[PDB]
Amino acid sequence: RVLRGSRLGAVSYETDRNHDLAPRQIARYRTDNGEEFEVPFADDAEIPGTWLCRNGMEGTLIEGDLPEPKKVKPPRTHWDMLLERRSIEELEELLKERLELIRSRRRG
Amino acid sequence: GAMLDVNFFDELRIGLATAEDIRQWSYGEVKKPETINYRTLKPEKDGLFCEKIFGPTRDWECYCGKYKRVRFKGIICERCGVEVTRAKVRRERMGHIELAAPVTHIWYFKGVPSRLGYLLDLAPKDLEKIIYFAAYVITSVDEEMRHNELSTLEAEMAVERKAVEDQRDGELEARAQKLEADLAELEAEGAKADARRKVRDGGEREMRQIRDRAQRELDRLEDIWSTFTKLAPKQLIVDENLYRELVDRYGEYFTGAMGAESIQKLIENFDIDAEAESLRDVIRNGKGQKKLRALKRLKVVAAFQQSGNSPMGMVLDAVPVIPPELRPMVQLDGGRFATSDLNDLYRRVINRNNRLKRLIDLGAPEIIVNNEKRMLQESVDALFDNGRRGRPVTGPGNRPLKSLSDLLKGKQGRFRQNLLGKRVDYSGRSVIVVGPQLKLHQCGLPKLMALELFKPFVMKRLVDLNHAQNIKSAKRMVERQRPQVWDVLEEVIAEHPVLLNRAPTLHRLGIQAFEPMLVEGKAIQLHPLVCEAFNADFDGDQMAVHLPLSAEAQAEARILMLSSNNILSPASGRPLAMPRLDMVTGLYYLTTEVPGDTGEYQPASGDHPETGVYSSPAEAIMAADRGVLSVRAKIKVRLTQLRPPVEIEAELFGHSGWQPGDAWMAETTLGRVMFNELLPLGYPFVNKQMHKKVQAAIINDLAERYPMIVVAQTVDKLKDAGFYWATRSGVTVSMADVLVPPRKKEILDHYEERADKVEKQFQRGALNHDERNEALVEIWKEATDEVGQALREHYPDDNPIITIVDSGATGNFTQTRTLAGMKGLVTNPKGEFIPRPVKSSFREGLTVLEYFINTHGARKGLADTALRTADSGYLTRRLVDVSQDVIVREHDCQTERGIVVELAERAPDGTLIRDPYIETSAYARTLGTDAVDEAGNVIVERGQDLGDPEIDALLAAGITQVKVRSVLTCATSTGVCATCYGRSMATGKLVDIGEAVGIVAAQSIGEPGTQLTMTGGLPRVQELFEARVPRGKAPIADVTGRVRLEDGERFYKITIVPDDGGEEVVYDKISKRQRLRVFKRVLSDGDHVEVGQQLMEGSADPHEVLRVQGPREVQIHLVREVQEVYRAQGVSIHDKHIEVIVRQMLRRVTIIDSGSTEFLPGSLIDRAEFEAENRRVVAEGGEPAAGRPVLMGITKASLATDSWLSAASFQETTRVLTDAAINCRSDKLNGLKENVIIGKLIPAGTGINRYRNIAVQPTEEARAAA
Amino acid sequence: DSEAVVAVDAVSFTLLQDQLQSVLDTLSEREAGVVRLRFGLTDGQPRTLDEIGQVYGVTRERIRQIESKTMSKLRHPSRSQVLRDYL
DNA sequence: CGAACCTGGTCTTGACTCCATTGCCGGATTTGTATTAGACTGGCAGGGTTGCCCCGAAGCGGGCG
DNA sequence: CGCCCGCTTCGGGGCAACCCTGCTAATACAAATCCGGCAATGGAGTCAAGACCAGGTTCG
Ligand SMILES: [Mg+2]
Ligand SMILES: [Zn+2]
Ligand SMILES: [Zn+2]
Repeated sequence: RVLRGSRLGAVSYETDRNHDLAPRQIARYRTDNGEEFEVPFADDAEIPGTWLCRNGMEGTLIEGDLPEPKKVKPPRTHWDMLLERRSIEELEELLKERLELIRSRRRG
Repeated sequence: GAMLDVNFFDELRIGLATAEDIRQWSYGEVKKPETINYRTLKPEKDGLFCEKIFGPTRDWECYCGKYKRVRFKGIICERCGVEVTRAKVRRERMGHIELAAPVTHIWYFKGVPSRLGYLLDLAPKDLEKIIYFAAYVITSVDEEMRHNELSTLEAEMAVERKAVEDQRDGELEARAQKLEADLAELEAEGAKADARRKVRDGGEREMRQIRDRAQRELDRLEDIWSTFTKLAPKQLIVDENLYRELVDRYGEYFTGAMGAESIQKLIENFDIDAEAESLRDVIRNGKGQKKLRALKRLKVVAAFQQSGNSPMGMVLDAVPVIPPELRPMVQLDGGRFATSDLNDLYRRVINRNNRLKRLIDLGAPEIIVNNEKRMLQESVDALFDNGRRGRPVTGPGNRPLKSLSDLLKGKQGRFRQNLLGKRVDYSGRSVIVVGPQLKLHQCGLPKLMALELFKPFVMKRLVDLNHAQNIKSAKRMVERQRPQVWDVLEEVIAEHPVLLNRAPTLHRLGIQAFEPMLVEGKAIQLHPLVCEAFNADFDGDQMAVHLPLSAEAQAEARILMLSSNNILSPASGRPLAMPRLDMVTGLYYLTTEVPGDTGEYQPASGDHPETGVYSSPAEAIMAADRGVLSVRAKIKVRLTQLRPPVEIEAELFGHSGWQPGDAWMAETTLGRVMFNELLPLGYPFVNKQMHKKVQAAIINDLAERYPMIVVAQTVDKLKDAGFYWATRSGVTVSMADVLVPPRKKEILDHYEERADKVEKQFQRGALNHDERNEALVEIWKEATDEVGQALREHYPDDNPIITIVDSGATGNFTQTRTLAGMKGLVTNPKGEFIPRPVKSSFREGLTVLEYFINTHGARKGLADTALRTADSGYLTRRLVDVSQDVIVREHDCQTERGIVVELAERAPDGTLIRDPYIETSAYARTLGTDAVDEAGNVIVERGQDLGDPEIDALLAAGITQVKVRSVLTCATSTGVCATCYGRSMATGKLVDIGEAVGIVAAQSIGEPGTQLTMTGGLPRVQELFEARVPRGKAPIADVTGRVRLEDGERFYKITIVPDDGGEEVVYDKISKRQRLRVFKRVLSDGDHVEVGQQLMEGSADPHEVLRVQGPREVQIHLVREVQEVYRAQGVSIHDKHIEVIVRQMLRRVTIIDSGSTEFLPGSLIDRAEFEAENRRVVAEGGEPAAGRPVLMGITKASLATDSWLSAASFQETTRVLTDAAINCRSDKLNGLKENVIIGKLIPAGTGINRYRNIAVQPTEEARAAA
Repeated sequence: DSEAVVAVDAVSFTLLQDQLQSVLDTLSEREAGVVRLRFGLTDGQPRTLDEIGQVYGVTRERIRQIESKTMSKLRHPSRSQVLRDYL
């Protein structure tokens, strides 16, 4: 009849030692729209330049050590869906067709 | 301002939240609709359980597992991105969602009234077309640009309009030419004429089509031009084709949007203060419904104006996220997961947000965009309050999903379920059994139950004794029960009080504190004298045991809730430890006097002496243990240890007949001598036959004269003697002792022939069905009383059945009559009487049909009892809802106003007969005025407790009217003062400065509703407190003069001639169901009536007698009216409880004229606040508002509360909470309701600051001596 | 809640720490410091043989010998009946 | 009282030995994305039920010109 | 003797709450992720002897 469950999280029991801790660093991260966030890192820790801040947008490191900006590609354009299946000469034929069309529409 | 909440609370300010504050609260943006992996069962990044955002689940262990120590704390590992900490910050930390599109909060749109609708002054049924993307709305316009361009613009409008004219000119010309061609092709040939006319008709209908097509185009152009000229903000373009063909022209002159961003823009280009002054001018100059609507708008407009709020926060941009432990996904055994039904709504919101965001980043056509925006809006609406608009979103099998607002509202709402109760540790329950040998301040207790209750205590004590190395082997020994642990359990239970409670808790004595003691068995032994307080018969009713822990808790249990300290009623001062069912019969047998008995005194002396006296009661005991003396025989003892009565005592010894030394004789029985041995030494001899009423008077006398601990011992000794002589009383029931009256049968013959004549006359048809039924009812009631009379005279007094009744232990005479004799009338299931009736007794045995008739009333009574106890619980709820904030805070308000009491009116001869309802009214009161005896001395000075002897002195002095204080005239602002409350009904002394008299009054009124056996009952009481219009609504007078009395066609047409020159007040709608009031004789046409004389019989509304004869008269009326019902059920309630309740009704006043200081007419404000602001405002703004005293109902008084948290749990919790946030009304935490909810030490009893801050030190002399 | 605080285990672990400190203080100062720095019982971090021989200015071997001797000294049922009851 | 001697440990030294700890490559599986060419172009539980309040409209009366 | 609006009342509609009632199928491919097995170790521990005497114990 009795039923139990478990929140999947460890419950450890030590004392809240306020005095003796691992010493730590503080790194200032800045987002795009002039927002400052200071993140407590450890001493023995490399400080990453890029960061997802408390703001939720991307926040960079306040010293300009220049992480790599994009190094990526655009996914696929509608131009790419067109160009992978058509000819540029064909598109030129359609363009000159529509140009002569707006010609015949506009001045006679 | 303290979010870590360290114990110095004073206020609780609710406020509307800005989106800036929302993103200030959050520790990250959730942006993926994920919960947890299916496979590794760890939470996902950017999800609804994201440990980067919400926090770690493992105490001081990060997600990537780089750091796993508590020494690593307050750092964030660069890989996992998690602040390593304790894993209960996931209870506190919130997340947020930055939206792509604005959203309106639903509580400002779909309530009553619409807050957005008043703030914008638009129709809600048109605002819904705005925010749900059904209508565009102009949010701004450049008026001066149109104003200086508009002549040129209407010139090009004429150019536009002239083009359609040229079009129809060309079309009508070409069509006229084509019809001329049709005429030339019809007239050049030979044919039938009608076909040519139809070709003509075709041409004409074509040019008809031309001309009205042109006309319609011109209509469209003039309409769109009229719209452009009359263009203004807050204008709605419904059906959107006008908008779509409109904007392309002149779009540089206006902005018109659709949906929530348009609402945002309208709030942005908005002054509150210009429209504030505009509404002030309108209420300055308006009239009627226009100014009423202006007031209703000015309410919320000045609400936004006065506070530091902003209506910008009414629309929403960032949606917060509740911490995930409040909505957890706990697994069960086997991976069956248990979500919390909010996660589905959050997933809908995240999915629709990301879909909208991808649509915007792609570039999408308009319909899909507005569709996704409306879906997002409805998703946030379902997130906040599912089912508020349209159709509730359901899950599996069409069960609607619990929204976020559903946590607070309804049955399972957070406020009410917190207010309902909490299951507690250190408690237990069992079935109870009688404990008749035990002391009053005790309770027996099952040892295996107390072994579990007191387990940390016994573990500590057998750690102190060297029986275990630690607490762990101590706990194991407690499980293994090594028999020294019972001795240690005795030691720890010694002097440690426990609580006891029978559910339900009807009143204050439902919880009492007893000293436990370890008893064999497994049931809770209850002392028998508290069964009346608990209403606990031993038919299997269980009781719940609690246990105090702190020293303060042990003190409160030991001193307040102890058995010996709570003896009297809190309601009406009479005791509840009083002897009862068995021991009353025991003592009645023990003290009754029986002449014609063995060893009875005779004074007659032949050769013998009188041979009846006995020198000592010890000698009497010896001669009674030998079989000479019966106990109930009359003798003449010589007493040396008992106090003689006042006649004999004053006769012999004058100054003091002091029983420790004196010796005196009396003619009594042995039993009464042994009885007065139980009573204390100072008490005089009684020498009466102990009826229950006599014993009640005795115990009242003891409690009013002697200290309480004496009375507890006396009642215990009475219990022992009552049981010991209930044994020997010989009261048994044999069916040979249920004697029948012998001439019952001829009485049945008599009334049977009478009923036979009546029914035969009905069979003649001379009288109808109703009159013969009523005649049968009256004849059989006469026969019933005849049989009961014959039964009553037939029984001898030693018949045990009549002995129990005449003693007053239990049962009325009617139950004895229905045992032996005749049941009589059994009811209709409707409520009428069955005219048969039952002619037999239970000893005779009924018939099939008679028993079948009896079933109706039996089952109706059971169902009525269930309904009564439920509704009495509800009425007790409402009374606690009203009176929860009335405590004593001062000793004396020192007014001199106060009510008068009738107080033992005289005769027409002048003989002061005692008024029967003095004990409920005049006692336990303090005289605010003096009393003098025909300008003689002051008999009773100002402010005396008004108990029995001084009231007897007032009856001696012959005065009947005293101006006495009341809580109706207490002059304290915050509650009552003590002297106007008088004697506390249970202590017997003056009330303290911390008593919650409101809750005591509420329980004292609400308790006998079960005994209220029934419009003349509990709904009558309820509508009296709800102050509704009565069903027995009968008119009262307005001024003196004789009546214009008349009973016209089929109902009544009664008017009143005024004594002064005035109008006749016309009373039209009086049905013939009402009857003429009998008063002073029966009312007649031309009776000079009073001002408060009731015209008909019945019950007037109290509103009318308030409006005519003010507050004093309606108070005097309501007390008498409710007390009359409690008289009718034979339940004595002291009147000060009803005084407390009615005082809460008459707190607030209405406004009919505003004065000049922020007053709306018809507003209900407190009287004292009103009078104080008037005495401030008479200087510099001296327009006193015209206030009128108003009587508001108990629910209405509850809803007109002080704080939002004080209400919070009654009725439309949402509507309370929304304008609570709008007003930004801060709480001050002055009631006890809120301090209970937040768990603060409440300001009552032990809780106020006078007792909370007591400095404790020893006396310095004893400090030095020790 | 199977992952909730049993609340007798907390005070039992407290008493464990308390009498543990008592039994560790029954011995000499260097030995108790060795055991505390070895098992991290004074800070939470188990400092190894190099750190203990650093803080006492001695070899790893001497720390190993001292720790083995402390294990010999702890292994008395007289010393450890209360400790045996703790598990 | 001085030389002989076993044992308090105390600590060094080398020498060895086991073992995680990256690291690297190679393979396995696992998740995410794109792509399928005959035509095939607008549905549905809600449903009710009570009750109470609120506004709109109707009806009428009453004070005015 | 008519006018005009304001008061009053009925009536319907909307809203809060609550229960009843219902209650097509792959492929191609890349990219990521995992995991499996030697191979750099250097570090962390571990036998074993040996040298430091210092102080009680033995014989003279
Ligand atoms: Mg019972
Ligand atoms: Zn981590
Ligand atoms: Zn007072």
